[PDB]
Amino acid sequence: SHKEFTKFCYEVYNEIKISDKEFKEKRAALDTLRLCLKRISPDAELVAFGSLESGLALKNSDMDLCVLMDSRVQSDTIALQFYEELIAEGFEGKFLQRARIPIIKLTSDTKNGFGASFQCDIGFNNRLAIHNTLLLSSYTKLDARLKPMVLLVKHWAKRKQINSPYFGTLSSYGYVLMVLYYLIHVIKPPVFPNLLLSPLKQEKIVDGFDVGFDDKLEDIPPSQNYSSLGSLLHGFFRFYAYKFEPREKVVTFRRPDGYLTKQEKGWTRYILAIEDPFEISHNVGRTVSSSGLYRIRGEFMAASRLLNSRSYPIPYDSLFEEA
Ligand SMILES: O=c1ccn([C@@H]2O[C@H](COP(=O)(O)OP(=O)(O)OP(=O)(O)O)[C@@H](O)[C@H]2O)c(=O)[nH]1
Ligand SMILES: [Mg+2]
Repeated sequence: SHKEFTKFCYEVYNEIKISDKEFKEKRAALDTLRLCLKRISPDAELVAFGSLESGLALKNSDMDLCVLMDSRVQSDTIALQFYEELIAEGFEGKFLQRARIPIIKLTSDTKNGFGASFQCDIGFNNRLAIHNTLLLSSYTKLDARLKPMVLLVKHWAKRKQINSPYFGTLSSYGYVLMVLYYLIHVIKPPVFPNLLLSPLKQEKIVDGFDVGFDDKLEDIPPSQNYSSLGSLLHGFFRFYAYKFEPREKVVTFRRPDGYLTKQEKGWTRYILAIEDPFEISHNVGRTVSSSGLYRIRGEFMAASRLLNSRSYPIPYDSLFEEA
C-alpha cells in the first residue's frame, strides 16, 4: 500500500521545507553580500551553491557561497579585502586558510537585519561545488519526487544524530548522493537515468575533473517508475539497511551498473565509501567512523522495520523522533 505513509511524508515535507519568507530573505542577504563584493572587486562574481540553490533546503539552513574570479588574481588577497568589507558592514565571522584555500565563515549579522544567527560559508573558486549543484538541480527538475524525499531523508538523519561529519557520521550532501544512487542504479524501473553516462553527455573539464553531464532535460523521457514517495523512501531505507555492503562496495555514478569495489578504487578514511560524481578522488563519506557507520546502519534498519511493521497503527511519527 504505502498510501498513509505517503500522505504523512507530504505533511512533514510541507512543514520542514524552506518557506517563501526565508527564501526571499536569503536572496536579500545575497544581494547585500554582492554589493560589498562590488565595492572591493567589480570583476568578481558571488554565487550560491548547495541546497538553497538546488532547491533542496530545509528551514533554517546554512548558506553556501562562492566567489568566482580570474585565476591569475590571487585568492587570499581578495578574500581578506572582502572579509574586511563584510566586518565593516556589520557581519561577524572568521577569515581562515586551509593549505592554499581561503574561506570566510560568517556567523552573525548585527546591522542589515538578517539575524543574530545568520550562517554562511564563502569559498573562493570552488567551481566543482557549483557543478555538483547544477547536477542535483537538474535531477530536481526531472522528477518531482526527488525534493520531498531528500528533505525527509535529511530531516531523518538530523533527528537521528547521524548527520554530523565532525562527529563520525555523514554530511547532508552524502545523503543526497545515497538517495540519487538509489534512484538511478538500484530501484527498478529506474527513477532517473545516469546523466554523466548518457550518450548525449559532452565532456567538460574543470580543475582537472570532467563535470560534463546531459543537461538537455526537456528531451529526457519521464520515469517509468510509478512508486509513491512512501514506497520510494521505504525502498531506500531497505536497500541501505540490508542489501548495500559498506565494507566492500562504493556508492558511484561512474558505472553503467553502479558496481564498484573499494579495491578497484584503492579505498581499503574509507569505512563508508561514496565517490563524488565529479571529484572522483574525493570520498564524500570519509568523515564516517566505525561507530558512526554502526549507528547509520542501525537507523536504516530501524526505519525499515518501522515501515515493515505489522503492528497497527504504525507510529510513523517515530521516524522523525530524536534518538
Ligand atoms: O563533500 C562535499 C560536501 C559538500 N559539497 C558541496 O557543498 C554543498 C553543501 O554541503 P552540505 O553538506 O551543507 O549540503 P546541504 O546544503 O544539502 O546540507 P544542509 O546544509 O542543508 O544541512 C553541497 O551541496 C555541495 O555543493 C561538496 O561538493 N562535497
Ligand atoms: Mg549547506
